[PDB]
Amino acid sequence: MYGKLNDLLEDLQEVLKNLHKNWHGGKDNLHDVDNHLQNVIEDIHDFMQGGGSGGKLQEMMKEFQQVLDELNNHLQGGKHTVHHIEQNIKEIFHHLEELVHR
Repeated sequence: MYGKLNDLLEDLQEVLKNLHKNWHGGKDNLHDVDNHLQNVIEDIHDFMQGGGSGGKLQEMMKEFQQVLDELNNHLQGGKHTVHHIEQNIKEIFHHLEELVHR
């Protein structure tokens, strides 16, 4: 049953696109950061179906948030970006940890 939670996860990954233009410089350095995120989306997507559920969202969660670390720690005068990505991502763990812990 658990799987549609992904529909909410998508926003996060797409929210990063903005982060790239306001994390510090461009996408070049973010590519290595959002890579963690994007790579996590699958770890989470493949999780929704019990491919490591109730256990990966704890250590993997920080993996999607860490992306906003390099970013949030270098808001290159573009808080408005991350603000939208942090409110989304930081609010992602909710619909995330809320799924397995529902």
